[PDB]
Amino acid sequence: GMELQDTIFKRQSVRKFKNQDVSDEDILKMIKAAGAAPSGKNIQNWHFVVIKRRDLMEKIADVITKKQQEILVEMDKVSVDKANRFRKFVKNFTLFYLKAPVLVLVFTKVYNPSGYYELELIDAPKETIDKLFIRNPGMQSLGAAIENFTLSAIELGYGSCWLTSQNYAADEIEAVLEAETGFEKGEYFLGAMLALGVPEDNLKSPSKKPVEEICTFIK
Amino acid sequence: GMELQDTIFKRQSVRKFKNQDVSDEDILKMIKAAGAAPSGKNIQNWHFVVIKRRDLMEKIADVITKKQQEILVEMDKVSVDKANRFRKFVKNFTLFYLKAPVLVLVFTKVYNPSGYYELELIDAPKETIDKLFIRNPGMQSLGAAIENFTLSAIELGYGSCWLTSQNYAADEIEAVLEAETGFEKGEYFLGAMLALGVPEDNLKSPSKKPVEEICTFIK
Ligand SMILES: Cc1cc2nc3c(=O)[nH]c(=O)nc-3n(C[C@H](O)[C@H](O)[C@H](O)COP(=O)(O)O)c2cc1C
Ligand SMILES: Cc1cc2nc3c(=O)[nH]c(=O)nc-3n(C[C@H](O)[C@H](O)[C@H](O)COP(=O)(O)O)c2cc1C
Ligand SMILES: [Cl-]
Ligand SMILES: [Cl-]
Repeated sequence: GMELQDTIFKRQSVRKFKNQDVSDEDILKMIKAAGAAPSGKNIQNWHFVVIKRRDLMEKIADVITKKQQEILVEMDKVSVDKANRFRKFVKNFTLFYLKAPVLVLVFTKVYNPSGYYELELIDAPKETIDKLFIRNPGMQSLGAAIENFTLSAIELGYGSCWLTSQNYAADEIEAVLEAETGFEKGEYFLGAMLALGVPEDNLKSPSKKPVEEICTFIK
Repeated sequence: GMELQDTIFKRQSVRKFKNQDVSDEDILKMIKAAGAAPSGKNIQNWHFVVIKRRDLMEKIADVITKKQQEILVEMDKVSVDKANRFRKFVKNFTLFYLKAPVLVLVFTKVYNPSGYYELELIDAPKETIDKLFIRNPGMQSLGAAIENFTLSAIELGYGSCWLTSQNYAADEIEAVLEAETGFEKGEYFLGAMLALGVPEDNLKSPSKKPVEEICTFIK
């Protein structure tokens, strides 16, 4: 096993991977850890789709690219500068996931949080109800589950990168998954993906805020 | 220290606390761990306000109650039973934090995710851009931080409950904090609270989904 703080401070966004496998049994451990995460009213708004199928990983890449190109055709009319930065960004911060042996699609569902049905019952303005979602407790919950998964990967000798940069193409990703596998998402939609494998060594991360910057102790 | 899985499977929502203090040094270790969480584009959209001052904790409770009562007097006109369910809910799942020695207010700020500025650039429909936020990557990031805090609390001999049920009164909570401490939130807003202490014995958690239900291995 591995001690908690060790895993926490070891954690990086892994974007380069060794040519080694990740066992289904180890992935299942990661998922059990995710499943034990806290969630708003125990909604447990998560479902992990584990993909090792190369052609499916590549088909998902292709749909991201198709959607990205549709956006780029319009961006080029406004600012080739901005369009070109987007071209580089998707390459380096989305499609790098093909470098890993495992792609995990994390599906989720909307959690209507405390206050929502109470305010709806009394015909509160939508503007008031919307304020509950600026701090989206449903996505806090998803993040707790994905962080449990992430730390457990590290304990088991692996590492990962969390991804939401694909989500302008989420509908298209869901569609190809369904065509290729018959997976039925129901009310769920894509929340995040994880690129998962054995990390290369000597990976880099940006500096973080000093702990004293991110807190205030009231005296 | 404590091994990761041991911490993950020890974690419960702690709503009853022993009469014992939490050291500032230990709380700082929790926040340092929180600050190591991944976040979209390294935004680190979190600030932890640590409160031990009893009168401020009570003042926060009173604005939660006052806001609750404004909702209740309208709910009673539609459904007294539903209003009664909300009365019980707020006692059991919100105002119990007063039972702990420490209240942490977790402030956060909006993260405009990938796709946002690109779609804005090309005057994409607001309804399209809104879809990025149904999986709010900023709040996924916040959840990752608060989970790191949560697990660290357990390793150090404490426990906590995560709260978002107060957030129909978030603005009012922020106003009390500001009025009583001088804290300047700037662009940040209340995301969650944590009730933090040495946990009571015999804590109960609800039944969870079986792991087979929360994953799919594509074959
Ligand atoms: C973002 C989020 C918000 C939550 N808000 C509350 C809350 O306001 N009050 C409460 O009593 N529990 C709250 N919880 C705890 C959940 O009720 C709890 O995690 C769930 O019932 C599972 O129970 P367990 O944590 O003991 O395993 C919250 C959890 C999450 C992650
Ligand atoms: C919800 C969220 C979404 C993220 N999306 C992406 C992404 O699409 N592409 C990527 O390369 N990294 C992504 N990341 C990783 C962050 O860029 C990374 O956590 C941050 O830069 C800090 O680097 P570190 O994780 O190595 O410490 C995401 C992280 C979070 C938590
Ligand atoms: Cl993003
Ligand atoms: Cl809530």
